[PDB]
Amino acid sequence: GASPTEGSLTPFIHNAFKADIQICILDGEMMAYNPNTQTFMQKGTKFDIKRMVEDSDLQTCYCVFDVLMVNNKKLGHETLRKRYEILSSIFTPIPGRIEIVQKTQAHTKNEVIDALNEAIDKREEGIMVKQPLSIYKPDKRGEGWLKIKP
DNA sequence: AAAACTATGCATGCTCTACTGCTTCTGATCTAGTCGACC
Repeated sequence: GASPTEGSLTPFIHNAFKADIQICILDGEMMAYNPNTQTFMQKGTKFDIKRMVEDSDLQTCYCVFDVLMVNNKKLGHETLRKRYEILSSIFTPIPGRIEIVQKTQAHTKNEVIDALNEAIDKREEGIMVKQPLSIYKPDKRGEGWLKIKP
């Protein structure tokens, strides 16, 4: 949906943005949410989030992890911490339709292994790590973002 | 009493209108495969 009147995810989150924010760019991941369990349907069997069938009870959820512009302010060159803080003041999350990915501060390896073990326990792919001072470099790989899997 | 004209019933041919069977076109359904984009 390109307008609040008609869409599959936008008609519900039109009014989820604080009044001050008028121009806003966000980056995130789109996934499928099962409400009867209140759990995210892991990608794979029984559904594709690209061409979901209307009759299905599953719905679309947007998990945000970055902001690149708010009220004609260019946040590309700022540090990750600042972008996170500004992101916290964009929308009031409304579970099931738009959310912010939680990030935990960690400064030891035991924490990383604990997180990976817990992720495997919750049947997730893995865990990723972000450098607090990393800048957004479009199209580049392995600059401030790292991923870890079993 | 005999001959000529006319009426009516039936035979014959032709043409026109139902009803059954064969062939071909169209529509609806299923099954198999292809393309888009992502991960």
